[PDB]
Order: sequence, then C-alpha cells, then structure tokens
Amino acid sequence: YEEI
Amino acid sequence: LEPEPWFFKNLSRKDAERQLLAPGNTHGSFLIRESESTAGSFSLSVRDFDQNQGEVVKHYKIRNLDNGGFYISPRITFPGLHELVRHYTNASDGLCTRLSRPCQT
Repeated sequence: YEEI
Repeated sequence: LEPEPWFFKNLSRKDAERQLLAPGNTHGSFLIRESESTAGSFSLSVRDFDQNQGEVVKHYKIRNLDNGGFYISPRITFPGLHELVRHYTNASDGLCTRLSRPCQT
C-alpha cells in the first residue's frame, strides 16, 4: 500500500 | 444494492489492477473494494502515470473510525465514503493523483  | 459506479465490493486487488489497466480506463481511474488485508475495511485502487514505470495502479488503505467514519491520513477524516471520494476528486491532498472517473467495465 501507498501512504499519503 | 445499487452500488456507486466506483464501488466494486468483492473485486480482488489483482482484478482491480487488471481492470484499471485495461482499455477504457486512464490516469486517475479508480475504485473502492473490500480490503483483502484488513477484514471489515476498504481499499482504494487508483491508476497513475509515472515517468519511470509508465501506467501503474497504486492502492491505499481506508481506515475505519470506531463508531463510523473513514480516513486515509489521520490529518483528515470523513463521515462517509461519499465525502472521502468527493474530497479526493476535488484535491489530491497527498494522494498520487486526483480521483477522476470510476473504473469502466
């Protein structure tokens, strides 16, 4: 997953 | 019942990638699906265009608040997924791209  | 155009309840991570990367979709195309990693929560999948990799799909965890609400970053929470989608359609606000159109099928 990407994060902000 | 009557899912929103962006809501793909039972679609897997890999099938989300497959469909978002298929013809008829483009930069910013997105969907929300049940998470395969965190039972009871949702995942956001969005197509992006990278200088290096070309077209790719990125996934974000949508966290649940106890007793209702959602967030991707604790900096800003929402009472519902409609508000979350509207927010990240209006501004990327930390995401890789703005949410543009729901996945076309």
